[PDB]
Amino acid sequence: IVGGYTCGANTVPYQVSLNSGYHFCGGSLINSQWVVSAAHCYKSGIQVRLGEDNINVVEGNEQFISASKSIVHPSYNSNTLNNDIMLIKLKSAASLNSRVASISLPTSCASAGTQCLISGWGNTKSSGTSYPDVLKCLKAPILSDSSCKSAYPGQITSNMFCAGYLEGGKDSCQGDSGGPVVCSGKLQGIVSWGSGCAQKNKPGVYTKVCNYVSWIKQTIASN
Amino acid sequence: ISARKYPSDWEE
Ligand SMILES: [Ca+2]
Repeated sequence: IVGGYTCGANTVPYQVSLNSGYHFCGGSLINSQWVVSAAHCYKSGIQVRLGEDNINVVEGNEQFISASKSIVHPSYNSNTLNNDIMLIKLKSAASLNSRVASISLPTSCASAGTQCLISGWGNTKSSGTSYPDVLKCLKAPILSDSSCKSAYPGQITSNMFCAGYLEGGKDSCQGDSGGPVVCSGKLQGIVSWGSGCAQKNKPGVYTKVCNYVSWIKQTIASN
Repeated sequence: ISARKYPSDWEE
């Protein structure tokens, strides 16, 4: 997260870290056994780390649980990042408490101008690299479809939206992928892609979670 | 296209 703030320990209790000997993507806990992340974050043998703030220090509220299953959207395309969504099943159910909690799925799609909370442990610089120990947060609005398409001609599908600030300085970045975009208490987006980070006229692009609610529920039911 | 995995999508 570039241009954000320190969230505060366990203030985003649905945020998870996907770890392979190091943090590489975020995710969102949607029930005690399932996490939503980005398809491009897929790798075998992931450890999900819940209840984190400082990802480099044991502070007492962590739960580390192996992924037992990974379900990438059947129509994911790595070339275009269309359908950039994955479901992860935990090997054992997380113990839900004040620091480890599920985020609700949408009942309808969000609109342009709605303020959302984007969070993660990704890069805090747009030039060079500076990675935080503690969770960072950013308030950002959803952009109009037309502004999103103008920013990224030919690359925005109906399963994506743009959020952020066209003047630059505030955005998600490498290491935030898979993490949440929450609007009015609903998980509306997944961090996906962008040109650079926090660059003028190049907002963040996010998977449009509302398109996938029936697929998510069907997948949880059958796995 | 530039995905936002760490350290990068290509660096895997
Ligand atoms: Ca920790």
